[PDB]
Amino acid sequence: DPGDQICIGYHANNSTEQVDTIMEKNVTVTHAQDILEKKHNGKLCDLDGVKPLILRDCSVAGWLLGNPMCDEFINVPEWSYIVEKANPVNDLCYPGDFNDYEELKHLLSRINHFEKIQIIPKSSWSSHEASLGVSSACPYQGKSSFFRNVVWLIKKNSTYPTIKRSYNNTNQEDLLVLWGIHHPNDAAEQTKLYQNPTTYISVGTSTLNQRLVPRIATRSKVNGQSGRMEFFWTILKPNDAINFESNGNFIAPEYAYKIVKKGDSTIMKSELEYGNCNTKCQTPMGAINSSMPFHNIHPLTIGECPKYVKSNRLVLATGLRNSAIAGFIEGGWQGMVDGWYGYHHSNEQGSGYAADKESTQKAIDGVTNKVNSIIDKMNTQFEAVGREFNNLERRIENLNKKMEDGFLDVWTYNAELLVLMENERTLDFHDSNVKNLYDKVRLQLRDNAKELGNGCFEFYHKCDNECMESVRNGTYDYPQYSEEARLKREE
Amino acid sequence: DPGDQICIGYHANNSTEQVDTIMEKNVTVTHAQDILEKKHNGKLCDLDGVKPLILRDCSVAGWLLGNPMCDEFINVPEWSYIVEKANPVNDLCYPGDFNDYEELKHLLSRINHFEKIQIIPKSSWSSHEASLGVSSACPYQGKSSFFRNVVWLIKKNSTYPTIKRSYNNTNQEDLLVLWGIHHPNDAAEQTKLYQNPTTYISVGTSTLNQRLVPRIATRSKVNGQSGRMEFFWTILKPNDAINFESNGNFIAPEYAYKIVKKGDSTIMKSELEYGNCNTKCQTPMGAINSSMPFHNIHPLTIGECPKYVKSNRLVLATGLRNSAIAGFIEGGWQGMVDGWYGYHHSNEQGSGYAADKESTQKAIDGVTNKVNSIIDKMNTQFEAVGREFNNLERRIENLNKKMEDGFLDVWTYNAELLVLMENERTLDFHDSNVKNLYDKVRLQLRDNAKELGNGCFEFYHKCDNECMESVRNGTYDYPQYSEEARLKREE
Amino acid sequence: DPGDQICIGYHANNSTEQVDTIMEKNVTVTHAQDILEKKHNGKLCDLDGVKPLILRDCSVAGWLLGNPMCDEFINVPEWSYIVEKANPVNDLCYPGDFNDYEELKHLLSRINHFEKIQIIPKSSWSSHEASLGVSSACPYQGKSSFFRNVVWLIKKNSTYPTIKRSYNNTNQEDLLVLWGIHHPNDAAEQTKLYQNPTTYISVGTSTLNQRLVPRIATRSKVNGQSGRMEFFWTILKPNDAINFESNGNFIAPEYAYKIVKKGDSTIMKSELEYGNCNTKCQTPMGAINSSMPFHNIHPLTIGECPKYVKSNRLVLATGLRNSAIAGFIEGGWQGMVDGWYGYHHSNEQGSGYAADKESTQKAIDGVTNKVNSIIDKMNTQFEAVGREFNNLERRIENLNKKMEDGFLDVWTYNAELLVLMENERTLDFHDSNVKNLYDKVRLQLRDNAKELGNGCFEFYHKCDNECMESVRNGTYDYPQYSEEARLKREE
Ligand SMILES: *[C@@H]1O[C@H](CO)[C@@H](O)[C@H](O)[C@H]1NC(C)=O
Ligand SMILES: *[C@@H]1O[C@H](CO)[C@@H](O)[C@H](O)[C@H]1NC(C)=O
Ligand SMILES: *[C@@H]1O[C@H](CO)[C@@H](O)[C@H](O)[C@H]1NC(C)=O
Ligand SMILES: *[C@@H]1O[C@H](CO)[C@@H](O)[C@H](O)[C@H]1NC(C)=O
Ligand SMILES: *[C@@H]1O[C@H](CO)[C@@H](O)[C@H](O)[C@H]1NC(C)=O
Ligand SMILES: *[C@@H]1O[C@H](CO)[C@@H](O)[C@H](O)[C@H]1NC(C)=O
Ligand SMILES: *[C@@H]1O[C@H](CO)[C@@H](O)[C@H](O)[C@H]1NC(C)=O
Ligand SMILES: *[C@@H]1O[C@H](CO)[C@@H](O)[C@H](O)[C@H]1NC(C)=O
Ligand SMILES: *[C@@H]1O[C@H](CO)[C@@H](O)[C@H](O)[C@H]1NC(C)=O
Ligand SMILES: *[C@@H]1O[C@H](CO)[C@@H](O)[C@H](O)[C@H]1NC(C)=O
Ligand SMILES: *[C@@H]1O[C@H](CO)[C@@H](O)[C@H](O)[C@H]1NC(C)=O
Ligand SMILES: *[C@@H]1O[C@H](CO)[C@@H](O)[C@H](O)[C@H]1NC(C)=O
Repeated sequence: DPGDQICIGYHANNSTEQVDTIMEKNVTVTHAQDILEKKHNGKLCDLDGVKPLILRDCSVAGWLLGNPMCDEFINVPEWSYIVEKANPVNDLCYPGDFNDYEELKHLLSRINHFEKIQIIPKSSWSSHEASLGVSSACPYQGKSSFFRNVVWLIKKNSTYPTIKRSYNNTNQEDLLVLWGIHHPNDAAEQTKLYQNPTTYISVGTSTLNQRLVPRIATRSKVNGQSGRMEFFWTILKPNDAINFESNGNFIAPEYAYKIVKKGDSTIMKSELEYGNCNTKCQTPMGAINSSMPFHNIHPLTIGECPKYVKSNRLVLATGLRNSAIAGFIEGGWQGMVDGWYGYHHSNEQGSGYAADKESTQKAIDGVTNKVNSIIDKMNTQFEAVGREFNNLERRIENLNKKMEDGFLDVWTYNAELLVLMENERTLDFHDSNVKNLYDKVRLQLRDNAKELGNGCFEFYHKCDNECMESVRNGTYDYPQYSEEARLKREE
Repeated sequence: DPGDQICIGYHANNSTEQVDTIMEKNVTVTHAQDILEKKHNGKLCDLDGVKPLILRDCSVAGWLLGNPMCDEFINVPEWSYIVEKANPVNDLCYPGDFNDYEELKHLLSRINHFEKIQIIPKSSWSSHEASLGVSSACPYQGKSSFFRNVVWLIKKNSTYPTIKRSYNNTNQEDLLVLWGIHHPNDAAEQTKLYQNPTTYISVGTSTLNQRLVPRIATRSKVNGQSGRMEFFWTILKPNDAINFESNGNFIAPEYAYKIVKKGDSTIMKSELEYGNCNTKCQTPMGAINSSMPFHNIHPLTIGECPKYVKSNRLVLATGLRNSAIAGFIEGGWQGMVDGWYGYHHSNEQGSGYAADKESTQKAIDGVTNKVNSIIDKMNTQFEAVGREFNNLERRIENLNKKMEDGFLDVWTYNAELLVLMENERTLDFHDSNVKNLYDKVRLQLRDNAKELGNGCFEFYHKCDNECMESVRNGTYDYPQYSEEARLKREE
Repeated sequence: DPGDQICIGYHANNSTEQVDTIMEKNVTVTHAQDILEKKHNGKLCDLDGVKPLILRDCSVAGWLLGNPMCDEFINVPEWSYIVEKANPVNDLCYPGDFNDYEELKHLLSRINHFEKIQIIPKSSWSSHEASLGVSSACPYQGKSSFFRNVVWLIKKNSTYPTIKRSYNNTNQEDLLVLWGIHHPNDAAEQTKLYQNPTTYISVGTSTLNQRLVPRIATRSKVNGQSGRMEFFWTILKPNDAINFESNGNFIAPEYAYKIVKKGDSTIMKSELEYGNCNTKCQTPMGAINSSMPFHNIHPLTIGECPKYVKSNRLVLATGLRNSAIAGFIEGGWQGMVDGWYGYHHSNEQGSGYAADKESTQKAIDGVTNKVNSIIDKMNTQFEAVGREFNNLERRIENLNKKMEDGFLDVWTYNAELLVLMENERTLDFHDSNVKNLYDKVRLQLRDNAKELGNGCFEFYHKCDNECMESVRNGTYDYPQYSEEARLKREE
């Protein structure tokens, strides 16, 4: 009238955070953690502390050959990736084609050292015209002009003597060398420009064995020209020489490029500002600080990135199902201001709440380990995802699409089910911890107290604050009170 | 003598449906659901409401050029995919080669609009022979003939003047244009056919810059010809012109094809009848209504398909382990005609079975949610799987095989373990629900009744049908009977 | 004083074997099994009972053409894969190129039958020089020499008549035929060697339609030659003929190769000894007997292999958490020398340990089934992983890298979490089995004994060894002792 009491119960709070499990939707929970990265900085950034190469309105081709309308950032000796606009304004001012263009973009995606040099001075042309090779297709300061890295040689007096030029690569580094051939409209143009009606370009290294022959066709005007310019490149290994021989139609090197190459990346299509940030993952829509194992921003990423996933939310339960003084069978305790599982007692020293420190620590460590495993076990490797295939490589681009789509389907499904399965395991862990605590107490107390059916025991003997602590400590001395208990019990 | 009784127990039935778990094989279960699609309709069907293109005995090449032995369905202005036989009877009647053939099949796999038109009338050949270009390799109505979409021009009198033809594309749509070159056997044939011993074909668009030259070799007879015909194509963008120039050996366009292209598919190898069905997934062996997330019919599918898996059965447990009146510790109740978990009682108003409505609904919703998650979380995207690589692309076909084989191994393993893990979780859920119901009752009754050890409680007081309902309702009033209970108990 | 007693408890031993779970690191456990293969035999071995082709210091090209410095194992009529060193010493002694080289290596990776034969005797050259075609680039026994499978024809007197040779393939098998063209340095060399200044090679089959033309360029010396030799191949189907015609610059077949092809493999880069072993999985670092579903040795494998994974350990718990006489609530029993779960009893016939045979068998079968599922459900297919793409195929090699890296990330993550999740399920199964055994006993004994709170019951009646067995058997007769129990109880 009335006896001393101890109750088992769990934490509750005012949280509205919701989570899904394999079996229940929209379960309200004490605390939750999102493992899906959804936030980008809306900028292009250095990658592992190396600037990109941003081509505002130029193609790689335009930029390499010196399309004179390409007003770009000139000096820039290394880069981690390249940014082009989808359809750049300035490409090949004089219409034509670039041989093995996509393989060269890929080779240039990421460069350790890049230094333009002069291999063949424009002034070294004594027996040909080095300053007439100019077109209204390639305008400079209003006047007709041409690509600035490469010379369109014309006949002098009425003569085009055979050209022979060797360049020996006396640098420490590989050289990227560029040249071209002119395909004219007809035999009149051919001889008006080069005198000789039948011409060739021959090029040789230790590797290269090339003979080019001009092609006449009747072609549509592009930039008001029916002619075409076709461009070619090689890498001249550090102790080799390249030997040019031509009769006509030769678009000669002036400037070449020293390059040092240490692994690849790709070409990103984006309209964004550079932003002086560093990052380990870049996206066409912005960079990411990538602690999380999953993201949903954009597929075409470069760096060490979370796995890309078709998903709005991946939320893990970390806390509990959120819902005298009755115990656990009736719901949670707002009064349990601290701890996850514990007690409410009432004796003659008064009443209150006490956390089970041991079982609460066990559980917080467990849930923290669960979240850290799901994050830390993720293998995260460098990759560069772009669209590097032209419109006669559609079968290979389709091969690339099945693979990308395949990994998206696998990661999306596996992340969704992983969250649903582990959410259900977590909520069931909390049920199992509460029920184990009740049994911890039931087994210590035996007949020295009575189960009230609501999560509480009423004692058959005076249990002061020290007896209470022994119960919470698992050190309750049953023999020391069996006598007193038995007397009140028999009655 | 004898006291009133309440028992906890679970549903049983006459089911022989078997399931596997991570720990036990061949467990008999109340109800189960297969998540592996195994049934096809044995037909080729429209795809998302668009007919295929079925080529009964023709190759794409034969069909485009008009091999005169190709007796196909003529009128057909759009299609979703193409069906060829493995080795079609009718290919190139006059032996030769088709330039970039596989890339063109891929481009034609799926077409929004397809309308043949005349660009160069057969009658517009005033100074050459338009009706002699005919071969016993290409038989029509018993008489010697040729491809019907393309003209084999021959010399007239003893003369082959230079041809110049422009066609300006004055249509709204892209044009697919086709032409060829004849490689003859020797210099006699060359001049017997074209008069001029040294010939070329030149072709120009805004894109194209082609010069073809015939090649003599000594070649084996094929369809009784040692000559070869080599074929070429381009897409003429809507405001461009194509310009032909030839000296000899020219196989001229007559008919070209207006095309509109909105995304790709592939070419399916199959021997099946069309069947007037629609579908969202087609297979070389039949279509599929694809609610399920997995199938085992065939890898080479087109559409939004289940994931392909090497597996005979993926069966999920949805029901229970299948096995006075004793309770749960002795097995299931055939008499529990309705509900999953519940009660059997006997008092002076009589005996019978009653379902625990609340815990049964909880569990049915849970299991239904589990099955719906495993199905609905599957990301399902359009894909087209074929064999599009020729016998000098074996390295790329091997790349495609590692990828396909890789996704099969991942999905097969993950589906098998997913079913085994969740089956074990489901059966353990049922054990946990039954044991919780027993404890729900044990905790309400306390000492007003005695545990019989078999899943039953014998009451120490008269419990009429209304007292019984309060127990099942969780509203049992212990104080209202503790008096009566205590008297029968002490004795 | 004192009463008979029965206790529930579990196996313990001196094991230090550690395991991780999703929630706890470094848990000590009774027994564990590694599912990660980490051991190789450091040798190259037959594959499914077929020898490899080991090229000690030769390239495939060198080996096919007969580079005279290639001192290899000569006779070898079938192989399962090819081994090259990274950069072989002996390649093309006379510098040049091999047309479609990588596709030919791939075709030759695995061969059912390989027999060299003579198609064109060196002696059958009556009107040309068959023994002058020799170079100081291609040294034999100190003297100048050449490739031994192929003849470098030179002019005789001062004449190079047109060559015409047919070879009809009168064998049962496909023929691999090899030829070349010589690109000389200048027009002097051209006529010094072949007399005729303007030359060609023409080659025809039912398939092939080739015309080769030599190319002059000014080229760097390689092996002290500025000339280049370019090589070509076809497969001559069993009833076809190949027809050669040349004017000059012809490197003629002498020997060709009968081949039978039944599926592909690849080319392995390795420095290892052959070792007379068989195997179903080979690695650049050694073979594997591949019972396990995962390995961490090397990615570039050939055969039916475990999945490659970035991981040091994948260890599964198979045993238990490892830790009067008190029962389970206080820890495990070293004395439980046999069985997993069971009993300790003490009556007047004496004390000791007894295994619960039924529940121990249930659990051992369960854990054995778990381990066997995780291993046996793995789909294991033939695959051949190499680096088959040249330095103008970098985009495709990058496509191959994303795919390989993608499957490594998926398998590594999924294996790690699979072990952590199932470890946690296994340890929780053991807790659940022990607690169920205690309740099995509590429910049989009811008030005929008292819970001591430590995992033990003290009986209220004499329980001899036969009464004890009925408890362990689940056949304990409560009525047969309720009388005796009640007397000692009331007191
Ligand atoms: C879950 O909650 C959201 C509201 O935030 C609601 O739109 C949704 O319909 C709820 N229920 C289910 C079953 O998804
Ligand atoms: C071209 O250059 C000068 C005339 O300015 C003359 O000496 C030379 O021979 C000229 N050649 C011809 C053939 O007109
Ligand atoms: C084709 O005709 C159109 C309309 O007459 C004209 O504008 C266009 O320039 C022509 N195309 C070419 C390249 O001549
Ligand atoms: C537990 O509680 C009792 C009573 O307060 C105290 O005397 C004892 O120091 C504690 N024992 C342990 C092992 O913490
Ligand atoms: C399971 O059941 C089938 C009979 O339907 C039988 O073939 C099989 O051997 C059984 N047992 C096991 C262990 O697979
Ligand atoms: C071919 O056509 C007619 C004869 O039918 C004649 O006028 C023409 O000049 C002929 N040409 C030759 C060179 O025979
Ligand atoms: C090769 O010889 C066979 C058998 O004599 C013959 O039937 C075949 O026609 C020949 N092949 C060619 C293309 O000449
Ligand atoms: C439960 O059962 C009792 C007894 O039949 C009934 O009076 C009461 O209406 C029910 N209570 C609830 C909350 O359903
Ligand atoms: C686990 O055990 C190893 C010693 O074998 C130790 O290096 C490691 O730090 C331990 N703890 C954790 C948290 O990894
Ligand atoms: C080459 O061979 C012999 C001389 O040994 C001679 O009969 C033949 O005509 C020679 N040809 C020439 C043109 O010198
Ligand atoms: C280039 O010059 C270097 C150094 O003078 C020389 O050794 C080398 O042979 C030259 N290369 C060629 C191929 O001439
Ligand atoms: C179990 O134990 C009792 C007592 O030893 C024995 O008589 C009986 O044969 C056993 N019963 C069964 C079903 O094994």
